[PDB]
Amino acid sequence: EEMLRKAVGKGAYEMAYSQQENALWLATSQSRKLDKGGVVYRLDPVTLEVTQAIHNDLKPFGATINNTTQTLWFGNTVNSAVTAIDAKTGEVKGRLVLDDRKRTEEVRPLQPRELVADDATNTVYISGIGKESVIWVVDGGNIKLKTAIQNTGKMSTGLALDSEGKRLYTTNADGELITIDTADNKILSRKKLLDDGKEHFFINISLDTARQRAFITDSKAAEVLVVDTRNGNILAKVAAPESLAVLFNPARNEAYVTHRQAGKVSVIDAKSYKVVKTFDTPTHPNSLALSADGKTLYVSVKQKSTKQQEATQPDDVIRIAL
Amino acid sequence: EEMLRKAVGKGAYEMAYSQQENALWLATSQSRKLDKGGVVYRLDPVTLEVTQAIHNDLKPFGATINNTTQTLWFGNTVNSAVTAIDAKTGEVKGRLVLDDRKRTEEVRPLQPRELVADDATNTVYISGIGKESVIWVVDGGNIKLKTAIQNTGKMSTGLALDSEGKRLYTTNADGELITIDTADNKILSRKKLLDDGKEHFFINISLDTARQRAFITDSKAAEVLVVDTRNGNILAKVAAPESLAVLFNPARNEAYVTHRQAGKVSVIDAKSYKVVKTFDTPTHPNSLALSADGKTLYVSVKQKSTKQQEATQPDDVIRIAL
DNA sequence: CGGGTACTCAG
DNA sequence: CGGGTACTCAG
Repeated sequence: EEMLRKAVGKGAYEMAYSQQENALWLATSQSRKLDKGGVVYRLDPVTLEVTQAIHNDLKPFGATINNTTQTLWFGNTVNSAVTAIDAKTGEVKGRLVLDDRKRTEEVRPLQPRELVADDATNTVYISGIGKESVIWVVDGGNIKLKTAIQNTGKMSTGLALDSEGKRLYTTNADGELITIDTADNKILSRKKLLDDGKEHFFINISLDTARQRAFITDSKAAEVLVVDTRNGNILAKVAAPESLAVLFNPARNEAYVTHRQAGKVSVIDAKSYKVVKTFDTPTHPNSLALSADGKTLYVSVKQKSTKQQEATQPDDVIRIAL
Repeated sequence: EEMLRKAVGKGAYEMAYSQQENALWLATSQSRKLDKGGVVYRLDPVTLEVTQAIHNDLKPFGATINNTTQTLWFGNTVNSAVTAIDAKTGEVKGRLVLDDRKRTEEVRPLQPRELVADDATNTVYISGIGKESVIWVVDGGNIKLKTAIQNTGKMSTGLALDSEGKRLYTTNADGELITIDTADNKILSRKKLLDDGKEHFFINISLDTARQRAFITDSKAAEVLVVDTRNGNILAKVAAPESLAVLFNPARNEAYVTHRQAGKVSVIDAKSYKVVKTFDTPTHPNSLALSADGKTLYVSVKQKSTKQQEATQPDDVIRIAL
């Protein structure tokens, strides 16, 4: 039983793991006022040492990997764009702006948040957030846009994919869960999960296609929801601090959840729907990543850092031996 | 017709003029994060050149002069204390703490705001502000406290004196005007000047004993009030920006008023009760002072300066040829 | 996207 | 004294 916490860089965010390359990648936006653009770090799965540092014109935040084409996709939040990088060589394949509009007092260009790649059809799904969000469907072949699934709602940040079942889910700040047919990119349905009049922001969603379950986090409630991907019925409400990121682990039938303010990572037993362990990870745990065999959990951890009183220390990645 | 604006120091506040010494004194608290204590500057009445700089252990804010004893009295706001300085030599005679309690989560030691000296009886009246203000009556002879007129109200900042009529007035944040017999230091009455349900903060009050009038400023209304010192009847409501400091000028039967945000100084004609002229004085005019013959007006002017983003420039004193 | 941090001789 | 500034990969 080990826990290795190692420093990597400033502005740590999401990661992506690759069995083929036997590597983990970390997206970092670097220093906010001192750096222009950012860096995607290739880290050793065991020692967490940086084995490669990829410099990017645009700051990378969200990440995902297409295991078939061994291509990493990074969301460039502050530049409303997405980046493609070849995992094998670390070369920037190219970028595609998802919203060129200029920020004014009457316009908020949508910004990418989460990314999911359908290995089977080499498609990249990107959630574009704003007052009225969307879901850009990008072609991983030429890096050009195919279409923009409209009306996903307010701050529709969450995004999960069932490649085989051709179902693409997304959660939002309207307390909705939205199911989408990937075959025609059309919304099949949307249900308001809870109805206790309270405010709910379902930031993220991870799937367990095997049982057609979906683990959804809440940033405004102290409970992670487990939903039936077929009818949106609540299958369980796990008690935990307000959640952020969530990742389901088929190999151990359990889900990990990051609690930003709490500075904790929760281990939910997907059989009993009970928090069986809590990893203490201050200051602000951010994203999660799993080794191909689901034996190792990777957590990115951000330093306390106001955007007026920036952190002088680099963020860390915590490798946990599950 | 001239207007001379000259730099003096950081943290400018109140002034005091002396016919005998033919000088103006400016109280400055100096730099907020860089300086401990402050400086009282002796300035030439014409050129505004600093002819003497008095260093003080405690930062001076409010000021007043006892023309009989040629003694300057300075309120040390942040140290709940008052300072006596000999105008002739510039020597610090001594200090008297007006509230030694220590700042905690349940205690706000009262802080001196305004000061007035009764030349006839060598007494110094000091308004001590807080949730429930008071008025310290200090003995200008030994610098020891005589008593503390209690219950002046919430933020009873204003303070004026009719030495001959043994009447001491004070205004507060409860919209009250309070009359006090200096003979027994007892409150004779208190009236809520306006009754329009609106919030009123009568920050300052200057008197025209000759006609038993009182010019009172309002920091929450765009109108300076003129009151009858005998019955608190509104004698006039002059239209002007929200006011701060106010000074009546017997010699020209007019009153000057400082409008902090407005960056203006208003000249109110005390015969017609009309603003007959407005001196443009940005950024933040603070206090007023008059030459013994009421021919010259002196305004202290503070630079824009947040207490997190301090001003790099020193404040100015504007000498106006009325 | 639309309203809570610390300030204060400010009101 | 007791509630409005600018932040934002935050919720």
